Amino acid sequence: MGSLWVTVYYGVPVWRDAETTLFCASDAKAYETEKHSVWATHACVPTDPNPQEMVLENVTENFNMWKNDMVDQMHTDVISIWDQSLKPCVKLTPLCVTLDCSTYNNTHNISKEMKICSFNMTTELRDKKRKVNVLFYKLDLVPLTNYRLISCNTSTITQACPKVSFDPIPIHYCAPAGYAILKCNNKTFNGTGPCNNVSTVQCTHGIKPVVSTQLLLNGSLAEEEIIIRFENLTDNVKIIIVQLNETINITCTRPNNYTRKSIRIGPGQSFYAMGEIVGNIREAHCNISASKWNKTLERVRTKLKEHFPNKTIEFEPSSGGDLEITTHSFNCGGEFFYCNTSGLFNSAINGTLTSNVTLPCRIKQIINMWQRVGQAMYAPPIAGNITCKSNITGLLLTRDTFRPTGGDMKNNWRSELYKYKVVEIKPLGIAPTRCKRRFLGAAGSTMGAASMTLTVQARQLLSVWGIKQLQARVLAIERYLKDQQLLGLWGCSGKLICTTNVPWNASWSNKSKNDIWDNMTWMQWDREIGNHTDTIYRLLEDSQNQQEKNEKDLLCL
Amino acid sequence: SLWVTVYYGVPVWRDAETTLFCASVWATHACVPTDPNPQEMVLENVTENFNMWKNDMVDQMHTDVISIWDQSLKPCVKLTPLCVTLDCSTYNNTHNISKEMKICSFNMTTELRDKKRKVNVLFYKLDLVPLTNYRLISCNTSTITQACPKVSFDPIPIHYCAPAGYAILKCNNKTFNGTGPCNNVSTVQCTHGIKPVVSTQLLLNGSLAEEEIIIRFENLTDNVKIIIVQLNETINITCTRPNNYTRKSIRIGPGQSFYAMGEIVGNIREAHCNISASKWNKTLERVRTKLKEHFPNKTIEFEPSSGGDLEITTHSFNCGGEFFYCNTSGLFNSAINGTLTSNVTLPCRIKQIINMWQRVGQAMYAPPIAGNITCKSNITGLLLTRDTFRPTGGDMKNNWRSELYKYKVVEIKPLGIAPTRCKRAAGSTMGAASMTLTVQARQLLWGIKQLQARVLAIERYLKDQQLLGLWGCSGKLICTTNVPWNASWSNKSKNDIWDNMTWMQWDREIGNHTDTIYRLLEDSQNQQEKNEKD
Amino acid sequence: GSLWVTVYYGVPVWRDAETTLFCASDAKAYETATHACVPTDPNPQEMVLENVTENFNMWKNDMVDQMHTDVISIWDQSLKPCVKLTPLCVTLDCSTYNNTHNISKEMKICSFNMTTELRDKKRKVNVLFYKLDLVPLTNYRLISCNTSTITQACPKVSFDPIPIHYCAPAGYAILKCNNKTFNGTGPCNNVSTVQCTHGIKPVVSTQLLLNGSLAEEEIIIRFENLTDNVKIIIVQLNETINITCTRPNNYTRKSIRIGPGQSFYAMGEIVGNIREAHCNISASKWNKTLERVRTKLKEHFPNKTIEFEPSSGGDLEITTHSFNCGGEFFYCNTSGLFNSAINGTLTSNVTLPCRIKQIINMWQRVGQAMYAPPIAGNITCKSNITGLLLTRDTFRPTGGDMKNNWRSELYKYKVVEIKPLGIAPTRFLGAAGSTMGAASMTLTVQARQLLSVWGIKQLQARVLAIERYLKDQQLLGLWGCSGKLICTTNVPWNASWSNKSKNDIWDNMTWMQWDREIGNHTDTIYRLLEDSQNQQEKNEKDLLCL
Amino acid sequence: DIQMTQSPSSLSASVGDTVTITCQARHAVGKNLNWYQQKPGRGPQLLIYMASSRHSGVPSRFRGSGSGREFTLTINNLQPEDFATYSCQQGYTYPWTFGQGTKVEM
Amino acid sequence: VQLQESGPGLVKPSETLSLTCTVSGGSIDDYFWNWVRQPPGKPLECIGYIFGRGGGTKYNPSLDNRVTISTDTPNQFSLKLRSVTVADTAIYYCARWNLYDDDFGYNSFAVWGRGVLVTV
Ligand SMILES: *[C@@H]1O[C@H](CO)[C@@H](O[C@@H]2O[C@H](CO)[C@@H](O[C@@H]3O[C@H](CO[C@H]4O[C@H](CO)[C@@H](O)[C@H](O)[C@@H]4O)[C@@H](O)[C@H](O[C@H]4O[C@H](CO)[C@@H](O)[C@H](O)[C@@H]4O)[C@@H]3O)[C@H](O)[C@H]2NC(C)=O)[C@H](O)[C@H]1NC(C)=O
Ligand SMILES: *[C@@H]1O[C@H](CO)[C@@H](O[C@@H]2O[C@H](CO)[C@@H](O[C@@H]3O[C@H](CO)[C@@H](O)[C@H](O)[C@@H]3O)[C@H](O)[C@H]2NC(C)=O)[C@H](O)[C@H]1NC(C)=O
Ligand SMILES: *[C@@H]1O[C@H](CO)[C@@H](O[C@@H]2O[C@H](CO)[C@@H](O)[C@H](O)[C@H]2NC(C)=O)[C@H](O)[C@H]1NC(C)=O
Ligand SMILES: *[C@@H]1O[C@H](CO)[C@@H](O)[C@H](O)[C@H]1NC(C)=O
Ligand SMILES: *[C@@H]1O[C@H](CO)[C@@H](O)[C@H](O)[C@H]1NC(C)=O
Ligand SMILES: *[C@@H]1O[C@H](CO)[C@@H](O)[C@H](O)[C@H]1NC(C)=O
Ligand SMILES: *[C@@H]1O[C@H](CO)[C@@H](O)[C@H](O)[C@H]1NC(C)=O
Repeated sequence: MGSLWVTVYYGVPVWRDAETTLFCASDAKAYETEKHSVWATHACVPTDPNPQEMVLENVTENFNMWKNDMVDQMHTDVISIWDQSLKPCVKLTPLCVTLDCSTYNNTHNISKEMKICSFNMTTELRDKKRKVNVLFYKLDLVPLTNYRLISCNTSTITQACPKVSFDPIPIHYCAPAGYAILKCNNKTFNGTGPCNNVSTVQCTHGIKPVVSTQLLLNGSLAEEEIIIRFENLTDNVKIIIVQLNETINITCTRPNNYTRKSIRIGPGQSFYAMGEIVGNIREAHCNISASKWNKTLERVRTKLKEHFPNKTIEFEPSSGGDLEITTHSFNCGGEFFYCNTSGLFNSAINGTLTSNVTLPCRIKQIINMWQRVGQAMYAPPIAGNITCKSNITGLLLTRDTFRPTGGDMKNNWRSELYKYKVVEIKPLGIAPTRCKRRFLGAAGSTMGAASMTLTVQARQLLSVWGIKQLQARVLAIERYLKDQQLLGLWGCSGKLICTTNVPWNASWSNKSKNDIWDNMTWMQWDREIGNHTDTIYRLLEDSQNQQEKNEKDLLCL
Repeated sequence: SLWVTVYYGVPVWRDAETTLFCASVWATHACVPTDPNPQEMVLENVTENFNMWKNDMVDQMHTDVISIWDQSLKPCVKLTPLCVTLDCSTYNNTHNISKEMKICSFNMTTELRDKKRKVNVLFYKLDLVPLTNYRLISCNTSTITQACPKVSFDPIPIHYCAPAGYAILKCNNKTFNGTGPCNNVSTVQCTHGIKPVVSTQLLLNGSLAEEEIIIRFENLTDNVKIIIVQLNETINITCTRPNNYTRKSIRIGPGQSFYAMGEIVGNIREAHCNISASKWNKTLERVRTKLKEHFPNKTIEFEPSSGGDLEITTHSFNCGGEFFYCNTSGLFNSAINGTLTSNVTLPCRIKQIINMWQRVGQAMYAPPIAGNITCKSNITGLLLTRDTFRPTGGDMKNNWRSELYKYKVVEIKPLGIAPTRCKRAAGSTMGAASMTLTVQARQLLWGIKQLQARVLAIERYLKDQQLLGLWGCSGKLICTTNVPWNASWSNKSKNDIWDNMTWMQWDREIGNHTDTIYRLLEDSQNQQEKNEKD
Repeated sequence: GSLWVTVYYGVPVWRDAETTLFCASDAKAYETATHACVPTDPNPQEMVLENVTENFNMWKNDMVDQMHTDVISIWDQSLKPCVKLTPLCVTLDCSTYNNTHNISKEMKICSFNMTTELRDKKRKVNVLFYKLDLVPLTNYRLISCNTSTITQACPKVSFDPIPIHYCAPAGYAILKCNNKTFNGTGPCNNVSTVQCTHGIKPVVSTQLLLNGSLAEEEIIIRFENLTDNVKIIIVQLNETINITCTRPNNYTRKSIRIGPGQSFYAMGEIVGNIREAHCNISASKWNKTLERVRTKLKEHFPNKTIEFEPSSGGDLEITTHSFNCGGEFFYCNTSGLFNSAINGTLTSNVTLPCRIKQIINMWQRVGQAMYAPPIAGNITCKSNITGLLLTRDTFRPTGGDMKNNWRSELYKYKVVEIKPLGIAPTRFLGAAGSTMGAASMTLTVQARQLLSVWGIKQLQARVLAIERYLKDQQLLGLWGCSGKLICTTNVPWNASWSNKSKNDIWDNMTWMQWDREIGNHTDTIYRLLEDSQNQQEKNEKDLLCL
Repeated sequence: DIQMTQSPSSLSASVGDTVTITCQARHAVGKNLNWYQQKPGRGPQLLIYMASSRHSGVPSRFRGSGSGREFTLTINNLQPEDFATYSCQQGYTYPWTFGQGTKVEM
Repeated sequence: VQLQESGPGLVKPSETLSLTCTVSGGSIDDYFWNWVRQPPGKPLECIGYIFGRGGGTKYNPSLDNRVTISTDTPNQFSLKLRSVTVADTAIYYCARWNLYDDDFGYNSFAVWGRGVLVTV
């Protein structure tokens, strides 16, 4: 009834669309720890016993999955872990030498993808130099009959450690305390713009870091309908992402079996190559169910008519570019496949199909990751036949007729993380209160309801990779003590509802009690009061020291 | 009887030894971007004794700059294979033969290791040390490293930001000894942007005592140390790379490139760095008068360069991506004597290879830029030494000191004991400072330098909270204590202790008793807590 | 009423725990255990506890493992900036060494060719190696170039030990034990909390501990297992014996350049006539000490005739006495000392010949090794024999395990994690054995200690301590007892947890005894207190607005 | 040459065994131990390569651990293929000796 | 890679012995090639080990002055022993020490042959 007097609130659901550091949470079980992985450390903390999710009500937030923070953070972290895993492994320094190559002639027949190359190379004994003969792919070998390695222009080659594996391990990207990841329950949401009901998670489902071009593999499945994601309908340069309604089983193989030959370069260092191939040479086939593929592609066509109307649409093979862009490039079973995806999107097919669509593929030892210069890996030849069954669960297209597009490893991380957003809980709020001195459950709910449910938010707020985890920890400590000592300078440290001895001001706002505590939300409230937070803080701590010194003087007789 | 009270958030400060986090080649992006506008408050009735020649910040800045230099040079190309025998002959441009550089043919590996080919490069004769066979100077002791092109040699303003619980005090006063008490001192959380510039004998873009020439003296009894002269008014020094070079890129090895200096274009002269003659005349009159006043009945007269190693005898500086060394003998020569009507120039020479911080081996190979570059700057200082005054340089710590003398660190012990009869603002009084405690306390509240600052402030805050809760005062800014005050510690008056006494001297008086009173406070609340339990 | 729940923050309680540990070198700059180690505090504080008994296992100590890892870290950080002599691996023609004054059996000059700092031509390099390092192929090669590579020591840095004072991070304490007669294993009768251990020299020795710690009263022997021959036996001698070793000749030093910026140090020709390198001990002192040792072995290991025999055999680092004298490693054949019935005249010193080795493959690791630089001129060493290492077979000397070297000095200390959170019923570490009613006086003193790449390691330990303090504060806030030692009333104590009577709890037992009595159930009461604070908080919320 | 021992010499149980081993000679060889499994009348194959972690193909049931003389191998949740011999091995010197052969049955 | 032994079913005492091991899967690598004899109910014992194709060889002084390792063809590597004794009767095997760090299995007999029993 009297004049409005201030009250501070610790733990009200509030956020700002912010940026922060996120720390990995690798899968808990031990066999994957044994199966050493480039993508996932063992130092990465185990996943939670219960991956937890809670759903909000009456809240709508804007998501921009094109400009979201998971994508940058995952790209940087995955490059860092790549470099870390490659660092101990040998640098194949004496590889970049002239080579005498001729096409490989197996005892059965000739191979199109291979040439036997003899060259001279200096070993751990510098005096000894002798001829060394090893196989090499045609794609990786650049001509000058004398060939050299393609990436001798870019960098000295680094061998992948056969100990470590390229297999995608689910990474639970998890945020420090004081930050909460916001998911969108709307299955049909295009990923851009508002989402009508959202969910708060302490951390995300396990995301597989999977390199793929022109298609998405082992990705998430749209539960209701096939979905299109578009940065800009008008602009052609932007990228179109198809999230597929249902999986399209892709079966890939290298039919032959490969023999690993080791050559010593250093003490405890060798270069691994493929020897002679056993068995009759046969091409690498990545075949897909044809009726399924046709029905799906046509469902893409039907769904896509709405977002670009009254125009004939034809999927066309990509015109040209580097092999990572034009051809579907991905790794399964520890080897790199590059598959001509022309036949899948070829307009030659007139809708008639009865048996598996076949795609020839080629395999490359030397790969430049993330399109960077300065780095180049040597894939050791996996021994035996590999046969990997994967799910086609998404496509990458671009308008000039829509063609497949590839090479943007950032977009693979975009396609999985379309729904998650970092938000920084700024737990401090200011408002008048009835009782006047002399996780995120109640976001959209009424203000008094949040005043009751403040305890849950407080409880959750209470509680370079090693350096990254340490950074997350100390950020939690610094934020916690920042808030606690600000409360101490406000007079109610350890109390969530800090009734204050300070009057409110008409200048800050003239809103009535019913308006703020019935209709306005904490985000709307922060919008109203966000311009005057500093001044209220300073004059509140002034009021505290004034009151305390007055009480000390009155205490003194 | 007087009883014990503790006030939290009091201003007190010993000459602390902390670490200050960098802020943003010299301004790495890993170093935190500086807040654009440092703030500054003012104090009353404060004087602080600053020893300019033992301050920790000179060594901290030196370490920071060397670390940043090595950080910048490490990812860039290591010029290990460059140290080879080079056959050489003089360089004959279409214009004239130049003594500064010469052509050198040498074999070098192609990016493929099997084959080698001949390559011709122009090297400065100063960097080319004889063995027609010669070699590189700094290939002798360890490996040289080439700097990157994208990184900028320009001095980006570095602001020394202090950690929480620590504040920087700047002696704003115009005139000063360079040492000792200072009249009125500003308080900054972060300093003004100190451009880190490689300086010898003179300064570039330095701070200016606009009101009067000033003298700083490491020793006023010993000659061997160095004397700084802070100049008055800005003396414009303007320089141009005389001619236009060409950049020849040679692929030494796989994935590593080598930017070399090709041929020269344009009029071949020496770099001519001259100044306003009238400014030099007036400034020299003023410094001679000032150092005559400082040295009564003893005459002053300057001398040309003493001679020795090329780093110390000459003015040295980076500008336009090139490092210059200029013989300052003729400028300080008394024999010239001729005229002071037009701008007179001292010639400068460029070295591609730099043994910086006077370390043997750890050296940088200059990116040879192709084309002339102008570089204009102000001079506001001078390096001399007592001994016919021969200048001296090479002490980059002293170059840091010249800009770094103004500032000092101070910590805050927030808790402070002062007895008080009642039972259970630096110039102002203790009773007056009770209101100003909160603003103190809130301020109490390379990447690993930021981490160190964060954790040290965190530890200090939790020690304050710890000891307060061991005295029954956790989270409270003013605390009365039931324990009485042992009268043997101090013998000050009741009215003088919250009205008269300056806080620094009071801390000095009670420092010997602080530990004992703290240890006797903790048992006081321990006994009181068990008493309450029963 | 009956005794009901009460928290006690900072009371003396320890569990036998493992935590991280950091070095602290000597404060003086004369030695300036590299320099990055923090300087030690002026006063290593030690406080003896009354009525406290702790079971020290000399062989299941965590700090010996942490010591091994940390000193490996020191050594690898030292070696990493230094040169790697990979190009040294060449075929090596060799020939015996004939000085102008006499001939040497131990040596050989070998001639080999490399590349200059100029990348095309070099010249013949004739440098001198021992017979122990080189391996024939009459062409020879270094000992381990195929399986491993050799990392030259930095010529500036020396391998002599500096005393390291390991200190417990905040919230953790080191517990020395002050019983003088003690065999490492089992209880020790009275103990002392120490902020940091005594400065341990990282000394490398085999069969004869050097520059170590002395037995204060009598020669004391420790056992890892009486009944089994594998487990090792420690001997820690009272008084001492001077071991005096020399390098008789003068070896030149020749710096040969490998490439631009890399140089390694060989010997070149010797000056003076070659004399066998050797080390001697006083005969009478050795006989007295060894007779005492045999008598002690008879005393503890009963009824058996005990005899000392030389080491059986193996690589020269196994059978002999390895040690770093004057920055150079030798290996002294101990056929003289431990062999009985040689019938020494006892007037002359007992003399052991020694072989100096260039390539040191220590730390029980393959793939990494050192080329120790040849120090110039003579070297003299005069050190103690403060302990011996033997095994049951007869009793025979052994070596090669540096973990045992680190075991010997750290036999006194054990780490303990102070958990301040003491939960009891209710109506620095000196008071641990005292009563709880008396020990609650001094809980503040233990509370004080909770606050007070190796930079990153000690930062991680400090952050561990910080989040430990904040875990304590977090738990007390979840219980509502935060910021205070003793709380209010009205939370009952379930009888099933413990059965002692009201009066005898305080006086009779120690805090550790109560911890053992109450150890299992702690999680249950942490839940019941948690939910109690929640429901009381709900009631207090009903009180907050009236 | 190094002498070698194992304990128990021949165990007999199904699930949860633990093969401790004392290999004597110069103790604390490092992490330079290799376990093996030899099926009856068959070639042996690797189990643990540094007493550290499992080899490729052998499951997580088989593990090796320990530094010092007290190297150890633990097999958990044994299946019928698990029952076979296991021996100590060194890595320092050229003659790498083996343990007597610890046998597990039933 | 698959490894297999080859030799005589029976030897007589005081007669020379020979054995040949075949790496079927691929050519003879640079890895360490080993013979690991299993005596009847006694610890296994090394004989002669060769670092690849025509590399240096380390033999055992325990079996002194009898062992020899030599290679003939890129898929065969053989052991030869002279002056055999009755105590030598055992099951021989061939195996491979992984000299290099990053390969799965390091300094370890990774792939062994099945083995052959010799009576002597
Ligand atoms: C999308 O998701 C699919 C489905 O997961 C992936 O396809 C699966 O890929 C994984 C990983 O390759 C397969 O799992 C394992 O592969 C091992 C391959 O053998 C070894 O290969 C080399 C040989 O030297 C080794 O270096 C390397 O360490 C591998 O271990 C198998 O050995 C595994 O099974 C064996 O071990 C386990 C251990 O308990 C036994 O239980 C098994 O019976 C067997 O002995 C294992 O199979 C997996 O099988 C693939 N298919 C399926 C249906 O799961 C795609 O690659 C993935 N990503 C993409 C981009 O498509
Ligand atoms: C370390 O590896 C080197 C090679 O990298 C080994 O040297 C090689 O030793 C073998 C011995 O089996 C030599 O083969 C044969 O020996 C002699 C001398 O050449 C001759 O009769 C034959 O023609 C045949 O070559 C081999 O040539 C030799 N290689 C070189 C380059 O010298 C060395 O033995 C290994 N070190 C060890 C095991 O300690
Ligand atoms: C010193 O101040 C100058 C003022 O111009 C700064 O920038 C110079 O600007 C010119 C262009 O006019 C550049 O090309 C020069 O390289 C700059 N240097 C100099 C000395 O003039 C400059 O940032 C400051 N300091 C230095 C050392 O360059
Ligand atoms: C889940 O998302 C769907 C999208 O259709 C929506 O209907 C629903 O309300 C969301 N929330 C819950 C709790 O299911
Ligand atoms: C081909 O290699 C695979 C890999 O295990 C194997 O199944 C097959 O036996 C190999 N060769 C032949 C000829 O069967
Ligand atoms: C500044 O301080 C100096 C001494 O440090 C004093 O001599 C001088 O008068 C002061 N100048 C001004 C302008 O206050
Ligand atoms: C030695 O250990 C064994 C078990 O390995 C045990 O039975 C014996 O009692 C121990 N003896 C000692 C410590 O003396």
